[PDB]
Amino acid sequence: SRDKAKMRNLETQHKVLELTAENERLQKKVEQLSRELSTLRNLFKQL
Amino acid sequence: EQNKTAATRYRQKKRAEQEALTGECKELEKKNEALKERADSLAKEIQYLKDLIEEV
Ligand SMILES: [Fe+3]
Ligand SMILES: [Fe+3]
Ligand SMILES: [Fe+3]
Repeated sequence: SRDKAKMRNLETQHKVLELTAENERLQKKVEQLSRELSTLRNLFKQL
Repeated sequence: EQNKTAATRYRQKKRAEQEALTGECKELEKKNEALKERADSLAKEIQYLKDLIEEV
């Protein structure tokens, strides 16, 4: 029973690490897409 | 007794620890889903504008 809980614990730590990696990936992409979109809007904001 | 208490306190602590970890994981999981939304959304927006331009 102790082991089961220990694996359950090891697995969640592993997961937090993955999400923290993906989370970091997503932030950069979102920051990237924001700049791209900002430029497109600035194009139309001419008239 | 004094041995049953030590066993209980242990569990109560050990329990609150998994909950915190599971919780941290779950919140990180919700933040990540939110990001995937911003990403898709921004991408749709970007494609819309690009299309608008090409249509001319
Ligand atoms: Fe694992
Ligand atoms: Fe610009
Ligand atoms: Fe739109």
